[PDB]
Amino acid sequence: PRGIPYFEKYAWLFMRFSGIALVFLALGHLFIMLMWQDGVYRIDFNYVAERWASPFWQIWDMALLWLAMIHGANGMRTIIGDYARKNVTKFWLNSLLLLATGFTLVLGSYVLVTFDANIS
Amino acid sequence: LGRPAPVMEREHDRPAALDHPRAPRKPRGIPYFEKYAWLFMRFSGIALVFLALGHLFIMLMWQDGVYRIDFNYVAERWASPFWQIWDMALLWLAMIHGANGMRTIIGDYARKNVTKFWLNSLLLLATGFTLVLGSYVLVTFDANIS
Amino acid sequence: AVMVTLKIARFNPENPDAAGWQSFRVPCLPSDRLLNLLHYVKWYLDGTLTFRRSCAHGVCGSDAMRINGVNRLACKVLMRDMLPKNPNKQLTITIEPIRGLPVEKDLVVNMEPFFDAYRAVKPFLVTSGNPPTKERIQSPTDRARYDDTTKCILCACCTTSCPVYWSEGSYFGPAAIVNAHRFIFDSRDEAAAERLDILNEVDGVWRCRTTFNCTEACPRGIQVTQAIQEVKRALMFA
Amino acid sequence: NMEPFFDAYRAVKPFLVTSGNPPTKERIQSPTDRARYDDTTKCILCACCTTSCPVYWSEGSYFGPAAIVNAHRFIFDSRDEAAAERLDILNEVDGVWRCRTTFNCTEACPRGIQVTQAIQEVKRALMFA
Amino acid sequence: TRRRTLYRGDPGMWSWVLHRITGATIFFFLFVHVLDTALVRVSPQAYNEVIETYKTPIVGLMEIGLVAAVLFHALNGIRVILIDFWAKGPRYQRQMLAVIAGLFLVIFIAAVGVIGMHMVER
Amino acid sequence: IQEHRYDVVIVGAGGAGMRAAVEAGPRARTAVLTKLYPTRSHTGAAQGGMCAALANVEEDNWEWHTFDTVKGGDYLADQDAVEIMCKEAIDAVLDLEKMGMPFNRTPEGRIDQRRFGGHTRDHGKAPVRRACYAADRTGHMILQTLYQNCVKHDVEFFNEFYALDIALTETPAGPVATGVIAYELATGDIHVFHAKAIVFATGGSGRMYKTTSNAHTLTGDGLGIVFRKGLPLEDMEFHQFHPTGLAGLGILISEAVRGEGGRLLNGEGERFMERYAPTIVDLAPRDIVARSMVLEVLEGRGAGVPVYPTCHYVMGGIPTTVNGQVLRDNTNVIPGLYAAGECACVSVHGANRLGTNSLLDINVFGRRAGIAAAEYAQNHNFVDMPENPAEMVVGWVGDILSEHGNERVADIRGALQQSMDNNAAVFRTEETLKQALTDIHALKERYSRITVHDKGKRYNSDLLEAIELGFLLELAEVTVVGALNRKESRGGHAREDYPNRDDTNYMRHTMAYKQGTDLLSDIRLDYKPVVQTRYEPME
Ligand SMILES: Cc1cc2nc3c(=O)[nH]c(=O)nc-3n(C[C@H](O)[C@H](O)[C@H](O)COP(=O)(O)OP(=O)(O)OC[C@H]3O[C@@H](n4cnc5c(N)ncnc54)[C@H](O)[C@@H]3O)c2cc1C
Ligand SMILES: CCCCCCCCCCCCCCCC(=O)OC[C@H](COP(=O)(O)O)OC(=O)CCCCCCCCCCCCCCC
Ligand code: HEM
Ligand code: HEM
Ligand code: HEM
Ligand code: HEM
Ligand code: SF4
Ligand code: SF4
Ligand code: F3S
Ligand code: F3S
Ligand code: FES
Repeated sequence: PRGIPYFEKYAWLFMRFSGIALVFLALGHLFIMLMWQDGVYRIDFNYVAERWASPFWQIWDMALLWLAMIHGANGMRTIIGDYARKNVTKFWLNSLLLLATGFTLVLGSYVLVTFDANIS
Repeated sequence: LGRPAPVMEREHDRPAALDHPRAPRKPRGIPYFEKYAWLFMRFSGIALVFLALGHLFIMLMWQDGVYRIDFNYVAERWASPFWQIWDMALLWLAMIHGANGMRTIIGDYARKNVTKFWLNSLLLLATGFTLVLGSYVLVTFDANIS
Repeated sequence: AVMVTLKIARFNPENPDAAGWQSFRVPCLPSDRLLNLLHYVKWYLDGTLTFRRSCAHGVCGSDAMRINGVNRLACKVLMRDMLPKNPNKQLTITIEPIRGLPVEKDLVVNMEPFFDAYRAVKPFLVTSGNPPTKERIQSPTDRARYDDTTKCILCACCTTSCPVYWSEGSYFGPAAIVNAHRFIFDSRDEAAAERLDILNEVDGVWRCRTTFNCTEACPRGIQVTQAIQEVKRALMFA
Repeated sequence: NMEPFFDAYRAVKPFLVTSGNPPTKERIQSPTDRARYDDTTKCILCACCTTSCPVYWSEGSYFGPAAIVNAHRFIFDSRDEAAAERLDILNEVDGVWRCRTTFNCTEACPRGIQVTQAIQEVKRALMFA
Repeated sequence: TRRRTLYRGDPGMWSWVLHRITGATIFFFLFVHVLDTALVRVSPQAYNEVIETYKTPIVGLMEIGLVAAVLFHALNGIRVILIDFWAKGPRYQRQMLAVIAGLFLVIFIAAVGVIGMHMVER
Repeated sequence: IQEHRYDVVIVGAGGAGMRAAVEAGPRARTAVLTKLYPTRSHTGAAQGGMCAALANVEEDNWEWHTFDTVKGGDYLADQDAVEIMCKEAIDAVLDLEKMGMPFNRTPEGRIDQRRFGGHTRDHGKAPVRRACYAADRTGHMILQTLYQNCVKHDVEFFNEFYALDIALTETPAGPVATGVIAYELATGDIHVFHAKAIVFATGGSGRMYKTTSNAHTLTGDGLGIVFRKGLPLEDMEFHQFHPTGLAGLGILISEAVRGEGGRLLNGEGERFMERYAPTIVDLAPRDIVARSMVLEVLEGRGAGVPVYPTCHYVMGGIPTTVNGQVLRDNTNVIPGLYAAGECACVSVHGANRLGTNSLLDINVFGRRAGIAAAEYAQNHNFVDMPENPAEMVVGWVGDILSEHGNERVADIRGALQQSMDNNAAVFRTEETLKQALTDIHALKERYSRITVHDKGKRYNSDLLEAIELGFLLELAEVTVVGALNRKESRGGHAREDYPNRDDTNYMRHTMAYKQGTDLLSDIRLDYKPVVQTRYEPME
């Protein structure tokens, strides 16, 4: 009874299920980005704007962002719990992790939701 | 000769000592989750009376029922904050209500704990898919799609 | 004497495990109950027929069985105002054991699941530790609070009619919650918190789908689902 | 100093908890329920497994492969009345969810016990129950 | 072994069976409604196509059945909520059930009359 | 054949049995055997209150209670036992209330009491309002409370175990009780419980009468066991016949006429109890009311809601001491054998039972027998065991199962009950008692060839019905020979041949010993003196 009951079981299950989903999400992202037509050498604002004019790719990128960030944040929670010796260090490192994860999710969600092709 | 002993093992993943006759029955989940799922079904039902029946009335009975419905009708209705918020609340309340109800249904029709686990996972997957798809369509809709 | 037909669901646990209904013809005076006809069957015609019964008419709850569909507690089936007394014609009464508890022989079930669920809600008085030697005081209006659940004879006519009890999982049942209400709503008790914490799980009181089969089956008239409601309200207003 | 090891051992309650009036004649158990908690009754408590667990070298207080083996033995025993309480002991932050599915324990056991499959069975008993 | 037994209990039991069945019906329909409405983010013509195929007489009868499902679920759910909250609920169960039978009758025949007029005028 | 080893073994889980178990549970390693489930017991059929001199709504001391008990018993009770019962009755009721029992409360809120039957103010002055109660259901609450306490203290229950015999190993200093041979209904197995002490709380035996109020399971088996082992039975001709008895069948109406002005009218719209007993119209003793009803329905002034007397209670049973030890003489005691409840005859009730004293009896003396047996078991050690003690029981079951006679158990039992309720009922005569003796001997030779049609082993109720008919026949003959011996009219035993109490020749308990081993045997009758302290006979 050190924390919230049944939180570790569900964090464990979430890592498994988000892994199953992230296989497709992350590897399809990497494929389509790096080895489809010219890889990075085709990427620019116009490429992003014509990709994000599609419900498919919009939902793909939002699911990728949220699943990847919660997955990584839980994994780093585990890493901190295994490497931090002092309880004050563990507290402040978990707080820094929570802050950075929240900031990245907020920024990525803002950009996706608010993106408009015609900006200038 | 005697009577062979009864096997207590339900399935491989189930400790028989969990259904021991003299074993203490103690809660097997998150505390106070059932109380709040129960209360949610009650309150979301109270809200869904208005939301769902007003939706059905306005769709089927108002002017020409389904025989007036098309893209331009949808685009005129969703140009109003009233109907946008109405449909978002309807989607979220209805999906969480139905998903919790089917949680109950699975829980009392599934015989094995593995079946229960995988049916609850399929249910959570389908509910999440419908919620994100409906939310996407509502949030990012533009009448000038073509 | 009317010569009723009884259709009993037979089951021999050892010699054959292949048996279904059997029909017996038994005379029926109007001042009869169903236990009298079951006795006629067991004494004269059959004698492999095994049921439970103790009392004359001081209710103990022994002979709950499923008669014509409903849980009826045989000794009280009253066998008097036969509607086919209007059109003279063949009658039939269908008898079978109660449902949800394992059958041990025809009309005898295994009540140990029922009693193990009963004595899991701590059905006894728990107090502080300084007995007053002088009859713990309690108001005549604190008395009438837990009343009406002190009439449970533990017959399982309620528990074995709950669809949620027929279903999967492990529901406590209406009778365990009646006998827990009896103590939760007792003034001179010091464990209402732990009993309400026992009844606050997934397999506790939130599995009642508000069917009133229990209220309709109880032979004492206990309002079993009103008791279940009062437990739910004591749990949510806390 | 084996006392940390044995303290983690005698913290999963590694004894049979039962009713309070024994049956005078050896309470019954099937040859099918008996062959279930087999293969974890072979533990000689040498700590060759717990002291090869990187999760045990790490911080916090992981129970360890050996405590989880000797708790599997009692959780999957029919004639026990504290399976749920043991599973609730192993369901904490430093219980069975800290296994990173390294098979160092299985590779190190001198009796050949399949320590990590015992850990997996406890995990699945917590998932599906 | 398995035996087939009709228990023949309270009318609250059949109310609960119908509640469960109609609720699951609405759940599955809602899965489908949300997909075919998501079709509104691809084009006007695709949406117009699929809903023009949702304006047939078979699907009209199905929409009447769905009105019946939603109506009974809503009314019996009001009854269930009252039983759980109102402290005199369990007494007046089985009078709430007659009330909602009557309400279902009137609202349903009115709605089916309006919908049948719409389906005739076409 | 299975073997168990327990310190204390209680046979019966009714009021007295579960009270003794509550007491002797913490002390020793106790087991309880029941042919029913604990809460299915006759005690739960009790509706009247439980009387004690608490003086919450009025004033009374236990001395008026003691006098009323002694005078109700028609001067055959033992004054030492009556004294003990009352002055422990106060604390018996208080401890029931402190165990959880829901009594009805008084405007203050301590315990409400009400008036009942033949309870007097002081030596026959006015009602006194003694009887505590819980509802229209007092015995049910007492039984539930005792069972909930046995669940709290985790008592071991062996449900549906028909205890069929006991094993008396003969030490050089007399016999000693070592084990109980029981029959598990569910499996057909014989079990032997070897114990240090044995408590018998098996309730009464009223099912040898056609019209009776007792359960279908009150055949009388502790009495039959103790009587077959060679031990005596005391005062068995004293059966109480409740007056109000559903003239058709036999159910009890103890509630209405006692509570309110229910007048007993005979045929014509005429009351009779005002002429058969003045100074109280119809709240007279039950034996007097029943004699009056039977007399008038016999003299031709009855009808033909109706009522008729029903056998209700047996005032005899296993003769014990105030601590529960079973006697084997007028003085000696079987070591390690106790008895409590309605099977035991401490002779508190004597020749007529005063209402609401039975629940009192079972509480007080079940607690006493429990602590006594616990002390004995913790003091002494296991004694011995005879050669395979279950030999007789297994041979008995086997040979009653294994052949096909030509008689019907239901027919034999119906004939017995009809004959008893015809002859050995409210009014007895020498010719009727001799007729009943010949009838019972004929049925005892017919019982020699019966058919158990089941032959199975799992749940064999037909076998046990035959076995219980055996006990019914033994107890019927005991009752008839006792009632034919006692040539007087005291309490429940009335005789038209000698209709006046003989205080000089028959103020003693009758004790009966069985001679042979088979059913047809001889009954030798000895006498036991009645103890007296202060109260002396008077009409
Ligand atoms: C209808 C009725 C109403 C009554 N009302 C009142 C009243 O209002 N007030 C009052 O004071 N008295 C009343 N009495 C009488 C009073 O209840 C009895 O004196 C008392 O209940 C006797 O109970 P007991 O504990 O001796 O055993 P019982 O409660 O009679 O039961 C005996 C128990 O022993 C066990 N047992 C019996 N035989 C065997 C066997 N062969 N093997 C194994 N186990 C066995 C059974 O499991 C059973 O539970 C009433 C009696 C009846 C029949
Ligand atoms: C918790 C679970 C959360 C799930 C989130 C995972 C999402 C990962 C990516 C999925 C994106 C789905 C959005 C669909 C948008 C789209 O394809 O539509 C966008 C497409 C453009 O796709 P492309 O540019 O990639 O070719 O527009 C079209 O022209 C499509 C023609 C017809 C397609 C009909 C699809 C409408 C709805 C049907 C959905 C099918 C699902 C069936 C389930 C039974
Ligand atoms: C060389 C490798 C990669 C390149 C060149 C690349 C490039 C891009 C591009 C071009 C976009 C936005 C345009 C669009 O989505 O169509 C993007 C967004 C995104 N990428 Fe990558 N990517 C790479 C690897 C990854 C990896 C490994 C991940 C996660 C594991 C990832 C996750 C994301 C996410 C979540 C977004 C959404 C950004 C937002 O919502 O603001 N990418 N990346
Ligand atoms: C954005 C992409 C990803 C990020 C940021 C990420 C990050 C992490 C981190 C930091 C961990 C912790 C490792 C540890 O605790 O030892 C982890 C664990 C894990 N990852 Fe990912 N990962 C990603 C993609 C994936 C993918 C594509 C899969 C495919 C299956 C996957 C499966 C897993 C699993 C199962 C774990 C749990 C490991 C364990 O518990 O031992 N991950 N992830
Ligand atoms: C024949 C019956 C029905 C018809 C013809 C119908 C038609 C529609 C229409 C026209 C829309 C979207 C256009 C707008 O919102 O103005 C819609 C969307 C929606 N409907 Fe229905 N509807 C029916 C029944 C239902 C029912 C019974 C429910 C819920 C139980 C429901 C819930 C919803 C929701 C939540 C949305 C939002 C879709 C989204 O957010 O993507 N509808 N349906
Ligand atoms: C329209 C107004 C609605 C009301 C008043 C309402 C009310 C209720 C209530 C009170 C329950 C709990 C029943 C119980 O626990 O016994 C329930 C269950 C349920 N609801 Fe609703 N609901 C409504 C709409 C919906 C909708 C729109 C859906 C699905 C999209 C739905 C699906 C379900 C399901 C599947 C159950 C489970 C049935 C059961 O477990 O017996 N309901 N409803
Ligand atoms: S509640 Fe009514 S029905 Fe359920 S057990 Fe007690 S008495 Fe029998
Ligand atoms: S290694 Fe094998 S034996 Fe040694 S402790 Fe770990 S498990 Fe027990
Ligand atoms: S029978 Fe069953 S579900 Fe509810 S009200 Fe009665 S309990
Ligand atoms: S060594 Fe360690 S982390 Fe897991 S599988 Fe074996 S325990
Ligand atoms: S026999 Fe006791 S209740 Fe029917």
